[PDB]
Amino acid sequence: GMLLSTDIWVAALIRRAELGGAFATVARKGDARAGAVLVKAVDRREGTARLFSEATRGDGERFWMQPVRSTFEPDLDAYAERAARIDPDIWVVEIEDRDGRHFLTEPVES
Repeated sequence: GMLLSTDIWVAALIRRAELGGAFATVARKGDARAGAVLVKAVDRREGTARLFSEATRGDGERFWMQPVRSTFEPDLDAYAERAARIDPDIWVVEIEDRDGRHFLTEPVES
C-alpha cells in the first residue's frame, strides 16, 4: 500500500489549506514518525469554529473525529493544550479558513 508519516500529512495539509486561501499553520510538532495530530478549523467568515482529533478503529483504520462537542472558542483552544499533557508527542494544525474548511485528505466526522 503506502507508508505516510505524521510530518507528511502536516506538510501536505498546510499546503492545500493555504491553497484554498486559509491562514493555516502548524502549532505543535510531535514525532515525525509516531506522533498524533489535532486539526482545529476556525470559520472567521461566519464567526464559528470546530476542532477535530484523529481516532482509530479495531483495525487501526483511521478517521478525524471531534471529541469536543462545544463550539465555544476557549473550549476548543484548550483541547489543543489538554491533549499534549497525556499524548506522547502530538502535532497541532490550525486552519483559519473562510467557510470552516479543513482541506484534510481523509474521512471526517461530525
